[PDB]
Amino acid sequence: REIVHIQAGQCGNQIGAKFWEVISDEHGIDPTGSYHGDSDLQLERINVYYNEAAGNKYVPRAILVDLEPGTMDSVRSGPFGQIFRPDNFVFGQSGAGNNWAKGHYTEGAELVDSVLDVVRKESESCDCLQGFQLTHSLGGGTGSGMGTLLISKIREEYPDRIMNTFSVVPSPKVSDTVVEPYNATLSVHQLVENTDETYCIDNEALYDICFRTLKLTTPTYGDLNHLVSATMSGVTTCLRFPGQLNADLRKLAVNMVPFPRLHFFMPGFAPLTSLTVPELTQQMFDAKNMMAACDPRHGRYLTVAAVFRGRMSMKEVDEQMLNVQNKNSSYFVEWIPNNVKTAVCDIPPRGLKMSATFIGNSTAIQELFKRISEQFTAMFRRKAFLHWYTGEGMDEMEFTEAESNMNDLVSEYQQYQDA
Amino acid sequence: REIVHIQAGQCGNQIGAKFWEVISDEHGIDPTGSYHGDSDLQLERINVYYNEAAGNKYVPRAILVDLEPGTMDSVRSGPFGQIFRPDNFVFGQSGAGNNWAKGHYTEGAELVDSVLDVVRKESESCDCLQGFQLTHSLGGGTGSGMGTLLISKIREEYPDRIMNTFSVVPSPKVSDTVVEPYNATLSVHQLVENTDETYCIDNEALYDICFRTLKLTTPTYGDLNHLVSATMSGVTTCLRFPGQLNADLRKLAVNMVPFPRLHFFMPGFAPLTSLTVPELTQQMFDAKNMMAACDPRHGRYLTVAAVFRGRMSMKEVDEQMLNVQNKNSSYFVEWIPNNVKTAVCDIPPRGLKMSATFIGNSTAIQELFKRISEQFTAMFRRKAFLHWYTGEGMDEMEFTEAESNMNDLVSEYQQYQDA
Amino acid sequence: RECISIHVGQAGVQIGNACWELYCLEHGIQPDGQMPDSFNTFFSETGAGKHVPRAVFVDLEPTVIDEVRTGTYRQLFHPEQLITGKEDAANNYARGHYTIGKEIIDLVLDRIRKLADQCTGLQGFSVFHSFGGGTGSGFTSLLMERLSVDYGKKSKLEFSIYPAPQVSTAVVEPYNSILTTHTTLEHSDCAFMVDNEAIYDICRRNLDIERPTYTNLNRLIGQIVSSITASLRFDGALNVDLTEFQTNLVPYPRIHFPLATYAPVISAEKAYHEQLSVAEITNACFEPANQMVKCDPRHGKYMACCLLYRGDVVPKDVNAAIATIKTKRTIQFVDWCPTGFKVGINYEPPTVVPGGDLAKVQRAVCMLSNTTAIAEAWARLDHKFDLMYAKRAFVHWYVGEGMEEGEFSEAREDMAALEKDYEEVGV
Amino acid sequence: RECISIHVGQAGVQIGNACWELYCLEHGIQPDGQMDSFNTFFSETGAGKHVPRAVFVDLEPTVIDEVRTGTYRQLFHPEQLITGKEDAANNYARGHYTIGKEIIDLVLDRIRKLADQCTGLQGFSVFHSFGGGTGSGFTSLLMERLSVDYGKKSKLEFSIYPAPQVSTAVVEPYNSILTTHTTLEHSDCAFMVDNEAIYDICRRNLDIERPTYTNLNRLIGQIVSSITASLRFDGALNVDLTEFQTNLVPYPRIHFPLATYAPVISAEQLSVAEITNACFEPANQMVKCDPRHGKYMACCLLYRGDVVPKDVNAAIATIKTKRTIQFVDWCPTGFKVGINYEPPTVVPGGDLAKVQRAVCMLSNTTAIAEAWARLDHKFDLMYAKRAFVHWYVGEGMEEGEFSEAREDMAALEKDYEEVGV
Amino acid sequence: ADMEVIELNKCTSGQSFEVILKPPSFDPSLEEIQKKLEAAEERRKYQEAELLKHLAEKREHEREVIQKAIEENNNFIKMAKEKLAQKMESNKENREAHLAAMLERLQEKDKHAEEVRKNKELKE
Ligand SMILES: Nc1nc2c(ncn2[C@@H]2O[C@H](COP(=O)(O)OP(=O)(O)OP(=O)(O)O)[C@@H](O)[C@H]2O)c(=O)[nH]1
Ligand SMILES: Nc1nc2c(ncn2[C@@H]2O[C@H](COP(=O)(O)OP(=O)(O)OP(=O)(O)O)[C@@H](O)[C@H]2O)c(=O)[nH]1
Ligand SMILES: COc1cc2c(c(OC)c1OC)-c1ccc(OC)c(=O)cc1[C@@H](NC(=O)CS)CC2
Ligand SMILES: COc1cc2c(c(OC)c1OC)-c1ccc(OC)c(=O)cc1[C@@H](NC(=O)CS)CC2
Ligand SMILES: Nc1nc2c(ncn2[C@@H]2O[C@H](COP(=O)(O)OP(=O)(O)O)[C@@H](O)[C@H]2O)c(=O)[nH]1
Ligand SMILES: Nc1nc2c(ncn2[C@@H]2O[C@H](COP(=O)(O)OP(=O)(O)O)[C@@H](O)[C@H]2O)c(=O)[nH]1
Ligand SMILES: [Mg+2]
Ligand SMILES: [Mg+2]
Ligand SMILES: [Mg+2]
Repeated sequence: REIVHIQAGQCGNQIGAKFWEVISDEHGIDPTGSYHGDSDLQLERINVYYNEAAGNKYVPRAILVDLEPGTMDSVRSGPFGQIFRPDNFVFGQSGAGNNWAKGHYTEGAELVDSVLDVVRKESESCDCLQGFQLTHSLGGGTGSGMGTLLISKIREEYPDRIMNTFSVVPSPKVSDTVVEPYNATLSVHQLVENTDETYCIDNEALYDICFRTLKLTTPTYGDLNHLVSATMSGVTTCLRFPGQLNADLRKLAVNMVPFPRLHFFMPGFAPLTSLTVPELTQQMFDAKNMMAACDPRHGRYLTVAAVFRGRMSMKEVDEQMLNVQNKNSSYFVEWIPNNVKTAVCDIPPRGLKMSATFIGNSTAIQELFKRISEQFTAMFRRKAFLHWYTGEGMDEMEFTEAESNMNDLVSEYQQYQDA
Repeated sequence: REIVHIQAGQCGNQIGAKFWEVISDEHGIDPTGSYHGDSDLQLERINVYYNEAAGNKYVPRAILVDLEPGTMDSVRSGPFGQIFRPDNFVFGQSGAGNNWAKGHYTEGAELVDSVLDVVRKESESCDCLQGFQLTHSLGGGTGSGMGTLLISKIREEYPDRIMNTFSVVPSPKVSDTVVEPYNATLSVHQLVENTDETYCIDNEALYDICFRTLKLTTPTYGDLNHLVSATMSGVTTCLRFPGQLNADLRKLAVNMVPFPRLHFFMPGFAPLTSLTVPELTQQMFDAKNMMAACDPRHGRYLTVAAVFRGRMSMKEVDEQMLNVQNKNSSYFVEWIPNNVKTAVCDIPPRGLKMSATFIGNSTAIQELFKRISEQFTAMFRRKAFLHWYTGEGMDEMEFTEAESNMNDLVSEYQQYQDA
Repeated sequence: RECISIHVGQAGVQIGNACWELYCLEHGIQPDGQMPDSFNTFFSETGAGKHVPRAVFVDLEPTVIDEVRTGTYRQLFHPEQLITGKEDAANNYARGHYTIGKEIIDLVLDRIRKLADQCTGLQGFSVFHSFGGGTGSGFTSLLMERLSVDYGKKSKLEFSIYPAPQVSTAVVEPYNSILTTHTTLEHSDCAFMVDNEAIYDICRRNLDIERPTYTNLNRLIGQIVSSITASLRFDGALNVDLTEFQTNLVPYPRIHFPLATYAPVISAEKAYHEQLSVAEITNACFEPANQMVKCDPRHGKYMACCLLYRGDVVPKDVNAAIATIKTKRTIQFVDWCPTGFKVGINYEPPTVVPGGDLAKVQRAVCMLSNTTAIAEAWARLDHKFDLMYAKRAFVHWYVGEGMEEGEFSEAREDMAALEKDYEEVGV
Repeated sequence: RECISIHVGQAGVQIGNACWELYCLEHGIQPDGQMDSFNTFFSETGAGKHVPRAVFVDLEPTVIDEVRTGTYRQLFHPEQLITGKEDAANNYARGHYTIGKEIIDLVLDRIRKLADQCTGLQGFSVFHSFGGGTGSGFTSLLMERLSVDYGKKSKLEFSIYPAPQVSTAVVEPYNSILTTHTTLEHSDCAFMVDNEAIYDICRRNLDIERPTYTNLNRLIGQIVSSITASLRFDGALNVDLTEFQTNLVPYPRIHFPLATYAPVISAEQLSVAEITNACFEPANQMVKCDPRHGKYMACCLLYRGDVVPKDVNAAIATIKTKRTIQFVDWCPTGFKVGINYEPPTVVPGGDLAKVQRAVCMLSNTTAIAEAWARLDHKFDLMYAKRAFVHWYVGEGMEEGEFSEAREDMAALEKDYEEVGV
Repeated sequence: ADMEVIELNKCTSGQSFEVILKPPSFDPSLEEIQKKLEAAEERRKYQEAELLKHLAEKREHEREVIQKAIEENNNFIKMAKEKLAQKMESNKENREAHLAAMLERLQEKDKHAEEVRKNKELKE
């Protein structure tokens, strides 16, 4: 029915910025101006992602948050910099963090209200608010710590509506901080409690896709974001476009998450880099093509949701889609009936004549949580860099309490490879 | 001395309508107007079936009852539609039934009084009231259920006078409802108790006469009524015409029914469809020509009454009538002396130069009651469509109480094939 | 001296309707009223013109009586001697004797007493009624009971019509006959039975009518009756007194029913033929084919014979006819009883209806015999009754009006007895 | 006399959208407004217009909005189209409790606004989805309350049983079981329509590789038309509801008759004997299963068009000679035959052609319970792990109501099987 | 044959005479009783006074049926009108309680942050 979009912390801001300019050109929107493009559809549900202001203008329902100016002015003087509403930006000024604590307590709390009070304006402006979606990183802190806070404070003011996040889980390769595992674990715990669905974009997976399968040597933060950015458009398509489903985003939740513990989705895309259909499915169901460092093999799928794109015959899709869960019919939990649903839309993405994307609630995701909990208990062992948080006000046992909650999540996913 | 005629429920109304227009043209009566026809007799006992009003006009002593308009307006805009007295029609408006309960309790009782108090005005108008005759079906409900009620309420207000009915007993072929057996059994019981004579017009018999012996493929409700309608004129002739008998209708009762349990007559007609005398008798005494699905062979006759018609010599009649109960002298109970009486009248019916009709109190009628009790106990076994009645207020054991009474009726008729 | 006629119920009415007409013709009384004692026996000289009968007609429905107040003879009676009753007898003694009767009995009873009041020394009543048949059995029985209460001595002579299959009866008929003939028996002095089959029969062999009407039968019965009364209407020996009627025919209180045989019955058209000999008609009197109750006395016995002649006849012949009627015939008289033959001649010739089917005749005979073979009819009826009652055939209609199942037994019980008495009189 | 139609939720709405259009074409009512008998379903409003006796309800606009858009826009009143902003979410628990409560009073009152211009109403025909948000939830609640405001008045539901391919939702089986429980003691007779059976008929017959909703609905439209028809025309087959059901359901347990449509054949004359013959053919049913297995306890034949009983008879005779009669122990051999001379009109740009004569056959078999099994299994197997239950407990439902409902389906499946010889 | 007849009476238009043929050879109706008649009245009036007291009997079982009907319906409404209402009270109380337990835990891992930021005041 209508969604607001919070976007916070260097990674989040950059990630979402590409998202925005990517869907904007899908809908045919200028840096400010409105429509331009012989298509007609687009506008039906443009409502959903764009509160529209004075005259023509389209301005996205987006809130921009950070704890240091730079990253924001990167957007303003950038791609679709002019597009966002001016007093929708919320600067930080003070020290960033790159330490959870700072963002979820001290330098964080400081801002919260001034952001919360702007989401409050956007929301109450909405004719019928569907929920919020936020982009941020789990490592570092100006969005992994303020973010998990922002959401802890959205529920309470909005228990009602649902919480959606795209969270980049960090890795040992392509990382700026030794502490990431601390920041990661500390958030994972928070996400588990106050969100309905969370998409995992693993940076380990991400790097692997660029170099391990794309000849791209030094992977910028750039061609890497291009992956996430394309994936994110694929994942939302059905809520921003046709008249096939409609996607209550709550329907999406009620149908993808069998168990309360908000289960985390691993996404996957069809063609890539900066397509026969049988060729498209074979790829979209391949580990070598997941957005999270996992491998659905070492684990069953709870429920899967796939969404195609471009002029192609569903007759073939429904056929191939059955042919996957057959040549692989052991990897689809049999205690949940028609647990794999496919949606087709006919408006091609950027370049690409054909395209597909994939959403998967798979117990293999366990693998991901295990590997961050591996460098965590591997450092929190002989209390590592911990004194950086102790100092900002946190308690020693708030770490064990997080670690403990997290391992259960592994001990639950591993419980559902049952029968 | 003078009789009123109640006519209720789609079948009854249709059946009687043909009766009326059939006797009216016998007597020479216009849609409204009076006499027209070089005959003179007619008028003697025109009294009996016609209370006569303003100016010339003849208007039959008839009451019209139903629980749904349609069927009545079928008569008004029909054959002798204008003939009946306007506020003599008693509409129902509400749901019909085709379920006894509704007509003998709920939707029934609702009307009763408004009818009862119109029969009351016709009766008290009569110079010397002889009794009532009613036409209705035993299957279905707006006349089998209200009807059996109307009569239960006539005795009580008129113990005095006698109750006469022509009741169409239904069959498995040419039927609109699965429940008929329930409706039938439920009335049969009632008839047994509050009527002096009942003529059985079996529809199974009826259909058989049209197709089994008259090349008539699809038997309408039309050419089928034509049979009943002709039979009914034959049965009454002696009370509406000459000066041979006179027929107290009570004399007819006291003489045809040896045993209290109102014994049901099977009627039979001579020539048919829409004639030497020996040829006429041979036919009028044939199973293939009875109005009820029976076969006097599988049973003796208690008493028989036959009434001829047309210019023919009684010398021959009395001779042939003796010759039947001779070539068949075993089938006339010998414990009742001159138990077969014949009446001759000389005013020909419709078309027909010669005609005869037959009234028979025969223990073979047992066969008919047995076959409706067969589909009844065959359904009431594992309590069938019963909940349709339970619901309208009836008790479970009011069904067993009816079934029980009815089987006795068979066990009594079967008792009198004695010696 | 005087003499009241009572006609109850259809058959009763219509029979009298036809013999009151033969009466008029016999005494020459033009319908309306007068002629331009003797016959005072039966009429009361009312007004200073009219002649009017001493009769009462009763039926429980109008119809029949209504046709009397219509056809000529309309003027002949008083409006009050014609009582009528709206609601029918229904065809069962039980109604006529109890239910529907009670209501009209007080009005009849009183009117017949209104007639007996202008009669210096009344004689008795001649009552005409059907045997089976609604009010004929029922009301009659009740009338007679009460007539015996209000008129102690005065004799009661019934003229009953015994029913027969062909001249249409009613299934229940036999019950009704037995029923009435029971109550009614200890109250009558002498009764004349008339078998409808016998009369239907005479109309065939003689008048030659394929389909004999009531109006055809009644005319004939008229004649038999005329000949029976006659004696006490013209005055001239033999039965010139109701008492003398029983004294001559009934030897036993058991109301004995004499057997009547009419002389020459011959159709007009054959009219201008040859006058039948005095010897011949007597000879036709001892002939079963000419009786009034189908049966035969060549079988049983005679315990009182009577010859009633009418017309041109001298005793001298009546004698020689009797002589030869004994010689080659079945005399068979009974043990303890003379050889009766109280002969009566009534010079006044036998007049017959004008458009009638029988012709004028020079001389006619009557013969009233009390035989034991008349009980053959009491049998024929019992069997019918017995056989129906074996299953309570129609009994419930009677219990219905308020009769006891016991009265059915108790009545057949008498008929068992009578049939015994009859047979017991044999040698 | 009268007759209200209620369409709740997407499927409900769209189905009715298509059979209210076949209705108009049948009675010739130019969308705009005008052209008793036809009065059973319409109320002669204004001194021109003809308008339906219907109410459409959905918990999101979308669907209803297209109705107030495409022609037929004029056909209804603005009031009979109720819409609700917030979605049903796909879980009974929401439709029946949370989100429903808010719109029930406004619907309930408007349908009474319709029943007020009806001298002696008859009952309601209700169209709704089996699984599906408000189709299961709201419906159930409506029916509970309709029973409170309308004592006697019968309730005839037209349910859509869900099928894997014409896309369902993982939670569908929960929803179906759930509604069919509460809803059961309140309906008089219900007509189930298997989406697989209709998808199926559109393939073998119309020859469409990818059957649309708009393609399915058209066909369903026809089945429904033939069902009501009798009481719209009027003096013909199953007159005044009651005598309709009194004909099919022998037991209070709401019995769901099995519907079979006559000749379905694509545009671009079939013998009277032949279409009857096609009626006793599994491939042409409305609920995938087969009665050559179970038994029949009441058969009905509803013909339409050019037909004399003379044939209908000889078609029945031969339809029993070399066939699986299999009638049940204590019940005649039904065959309440009804002919409705008025020919079968079909939509103009439709996929089916005009046909000289068509049959309907409504049978109450025991084999229809084969569908109550196929659903239980799905439900039972998911519930074995509280699969999605927490979403329902979330809106405020008891885990017990899940037991208590399947508990009835265990019972029903028993009753069905218990009627066998 | 050989008869000899004696003659009793000779009138004006008559003559009676008996003729013996052969020597034969041998050797209170009660008035009161109208009470018999009016015993039948009081037995027929019984018969009918019966199939009447026995008929108005059926009558007040017709009242009973029309009655167990309307009262059959009532106890469907006023039993399943409060089967709904006291279940949509089970509902409000349940969710309101589910949503109140979801804030209870939330406003406390909130009022802990506040109370352990006031720990950074004594700490740093
Ligand atoms: N001989 C003769 N017999 C008759 C006549 N009318 C009727 N009967 C016979 O009388 C018997 C029936 O008696 P009804 O006089 O009809 O009986 P009812 O009750 O006195 O007369 P209703 O009150 O009119 O019924 C049958 O045995 C008939 O054959 C008649 O005119 N002449
Ligand atoms: N036959 C048919 N089935 C439909 C149609 N639309 C949806 N369905 C089916 O209906 C079920 C889902 O019901 P919905 O109408 O979507 O549920 P709803 O809550 O009533 O409607 P929403 O509020 O939009 O969720 C599934 O079985 C679908 O296959 C339709 O137009 N025709
Ligand atoms: C409606 O008019 C009828 C009325 C009656 C009779 C009848 O014949 C069947 C009628 O025709 C239908 C009738 C009946 C039957 C008898 O017993 C079988 C009988 O003896 C006698 C009769 C009729 N009476 C007679 O035949 C004596 S002549 C009178 C009752
Ligand atoms: C964001 O938009 C989406 C919204 C939804 C679904 C979905 O996945 C295909 C989406 O794309 C990511 C969806 C999901 C899941 C299901 O079970 C796995 C389902 O049955 C069904 C669905 C979608 N509905 C249908 O397929 C209805 S026929 C609706 C909810
Ligand atoms: N793919 C994606 N990941 C990023 C990007 N920038 C940082 N990351 C990852 O996210 C983690 C923290 O991001 P950062 O923005 O520096 O944290 P912040 O202080 O909360 O804004 C790092 O450890 C990186 O692994 C980005 O541009 N795109
Ligand atoms: N013969 C005759 N029988 C009929 C007629 N109409 C209906 N019936 C029979 O009567 C039964 C039901 O009677 P119906 O009039 O429809 O019920 P009602 O509502 O009580 O009047 C059916 O089973 C038919 O066989 C008719 O026109 N003539
Ligand atoms: Mg009917
Ligand atoms: Mg009589
Ligand atoms: Mg929904």
